[PDB]
Amino acid sequence: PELPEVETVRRELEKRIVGQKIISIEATYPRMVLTGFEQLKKELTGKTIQGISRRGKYLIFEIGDDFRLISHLRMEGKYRLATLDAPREKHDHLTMKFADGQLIYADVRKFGTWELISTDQVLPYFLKKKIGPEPTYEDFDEKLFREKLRKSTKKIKPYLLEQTLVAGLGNIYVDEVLWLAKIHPEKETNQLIESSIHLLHDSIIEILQKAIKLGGSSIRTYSALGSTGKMQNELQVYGKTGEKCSGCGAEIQKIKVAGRGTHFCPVCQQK
DNA sequence: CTCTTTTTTCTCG
DNA sequence: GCGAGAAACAAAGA
Ligand SMILES: [Zn+2]
Repeated sequence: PELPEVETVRRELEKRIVGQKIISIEATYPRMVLTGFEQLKKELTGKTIQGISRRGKYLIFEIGDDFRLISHLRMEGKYRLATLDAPREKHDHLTMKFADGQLIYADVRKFGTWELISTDQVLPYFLKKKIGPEPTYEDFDEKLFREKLRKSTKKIKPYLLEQTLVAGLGNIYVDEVLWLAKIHPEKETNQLIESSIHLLHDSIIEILQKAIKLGGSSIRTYSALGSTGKMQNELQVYGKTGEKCSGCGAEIQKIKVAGRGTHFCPVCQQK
């Protein structure tokens, strides 16, 4: 998932599990708990979920007075709320059981991670990760963004994916944002003029807030949290190879940029 | 059968 | 420090 999908999950969890006491925690894949599964089980069993937050693509469960469970879903992680008698599915790894149901984490590729840290360690954790600002008008300052782009000779798509200029874009929304901003993904950032940077900055905020409003991009639904999104119906370029650009009618092309599949319009995003 | 495809963080040179 | 490539892992498609 990217930031809009994780935000969608965050909102659903906030609505459904806040206030629930964790009765037990079980793992069939305990090695994805990077701070130690048995330690987590001992610390969190019997505690109550107080809140769910998000920073960039990270989910943050607020548990008990002092605990923060930092969850990254990476490429394929999925949460679902299930009955206590629900059958095991193949790639289920962890479950938090409550009195009336359970929260199951599944991840086919086993890339996702859990880390248990304390409340006063959350801000240092994300400083160490060097996560950039949230993609909001209030936090994403165009002036610093502009100065960083001016200084660099990185290509814009890989630099955006780093999470350091702004948090939250992954391959789908970086491709969408660069099409909306009319910028080619291989453009060296120190070649961007001020008006392009301004359109890029606003397009990042607008696309991600649109995607959040639509419940993220689900391809497809899965019975999991966040699986009823509608943003996939709004994609202009990602996965649209060979289809016609809605802006000019050129075929959308796919290339590889720094190892990643990259979808763009060659007319609207001049090299 | 092989090769390719689909977030973060490493090695290598 | 950089970029290129790939590991972590599983599955599906050519
Ligand atoms: Zn076009």
